[PDB]
Amino acid sequence: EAVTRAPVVTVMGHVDHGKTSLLDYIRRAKVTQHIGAYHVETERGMVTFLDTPGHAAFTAMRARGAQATDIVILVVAADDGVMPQTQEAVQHAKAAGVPIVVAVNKIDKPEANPDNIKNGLAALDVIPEEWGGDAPFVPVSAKLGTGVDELLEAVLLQAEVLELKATPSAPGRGVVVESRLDKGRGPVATVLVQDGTLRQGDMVLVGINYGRVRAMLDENGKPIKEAGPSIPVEILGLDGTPDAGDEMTVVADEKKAREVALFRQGKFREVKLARAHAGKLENIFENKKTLNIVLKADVRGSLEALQGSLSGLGNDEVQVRVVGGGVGGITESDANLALASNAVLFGFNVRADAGARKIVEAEGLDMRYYNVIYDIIEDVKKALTGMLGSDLRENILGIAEVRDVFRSPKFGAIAGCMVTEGMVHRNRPIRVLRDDVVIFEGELESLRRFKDDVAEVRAGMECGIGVKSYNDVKVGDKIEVFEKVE
Ligand SMILES: Nc1nc2c(ncn2[C@@H]2O[C@H](COP(=O)(O)OP(=O)(O)O)[C@@H](O)[C@H]2O)c(=O)[nH]1
Repeated sequence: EAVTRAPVVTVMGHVDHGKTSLLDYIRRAKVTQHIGAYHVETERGMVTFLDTPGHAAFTAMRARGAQATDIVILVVAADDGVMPQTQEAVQHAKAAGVPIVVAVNKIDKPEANPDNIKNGLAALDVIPEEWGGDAPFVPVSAKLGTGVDELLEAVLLQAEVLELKATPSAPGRGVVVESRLDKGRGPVATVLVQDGTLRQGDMVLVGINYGRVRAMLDENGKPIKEAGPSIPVEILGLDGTPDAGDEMTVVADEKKAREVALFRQGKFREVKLARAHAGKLENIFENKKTLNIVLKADVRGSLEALQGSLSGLGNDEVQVRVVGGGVGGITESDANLALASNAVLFGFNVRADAGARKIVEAEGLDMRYYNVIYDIIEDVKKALTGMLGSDLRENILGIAEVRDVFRSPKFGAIAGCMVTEGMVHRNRPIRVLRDDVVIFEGELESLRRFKDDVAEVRAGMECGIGVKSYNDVKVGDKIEVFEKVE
């Protein structure tokens, strides 16, 4: 007993390219409210969609050890194709080998030629199915509606090539898409069943949480008694809100459920400490392994130069291959990608965000900032040969956030600020960063509070700061102060 269950499609692409519009058009044109997933049936078969644009949540639920997605559809606007963020989607979908279907969206415009997309995307191992072929190219239009049926046909044709094996008789097993709390009904989950069946009444374990399905809502808001092999449902009964990547399984009784939950929490507690020591760049050589890196530069040119330089490294003892690469700060999505791929973070003139910081703290993965290009490559080659491993170089002691700017016309750029980390003192170099990208690098000019010139400010104390031979310090910047460790 075995049948083809369903394909699961995730929509990814650049911002403002039509992900939400394409996602909504199929839902509103095939047959309110949203739960996190839905499904539509065609003549050849039925396919399910996760109504959440990807490249962010696609990896978030993958780093926990679950792969609900088996088809990824890229959307690129005909007008202006392939943005420095479609490449990020390509790398995210290539880290976990999944079929990709490309669908140009904005073809209902004068300047909407698709051939520049076809050959520009061709140099990404996404060559079209007319010259070589590993991915189709169907033109759709979310607003007008043309070409969608061909898109569904292409998705189904790509899917039928894969395994598509499931048994709609075994005890249910699946993954949770999203969870939410409500004063009525308490905690609510949006589990996606993958194999078996989830008839109402079963004893359900989801990660740490456990319970039973006292109520079940379908995707359209109507209660149902049974769940298919790949039909998303919304269950009630768990004792706490689950995460977005846990596994839902059917067990026998509550005692076994509690034993498994305690074992799972113990294992999760134990796993975290291993990455905090075995995941560092100084321990990769010790214990091929194809060392992976994630790079976040500040300017595209430096990123291209660094990728070109890091090309010819690694012959027989460990190899190097970048799995990321983008312009901007270290987004939490990049940290999730590195965690799922067991890579290491490299930050060129960029700082991690709050979410990136908390993900780094939880996963305990290596994360280092670098100032000059050649230090990155020298550290990479030194770690490849595995000779030395220590911090040094620089250590940030004190970060201050500007509040307001009152630059006086008497050749001054005095900016008010409040210290949010560490302490700031006079005779150290400073570093002004806006939008997590550094803009200036130099010393100070004045750090008085009102007129005292304290030359040392404790954390949490408002003061005024002055940058030497620099201006245009807007509101919302940060000043970090560091030491060139010798
Ligand atoms: N002319 C045209 N415009 C489109 C089409 N699809 C989307 N758009 C435009 O895209 C905008 C919506 O962008 P949206 O999908 O929300 O961005 P996203 O969520 O980041 O993918 C709308 O204002 C539409 O004008 C299309 O097929 N034709």
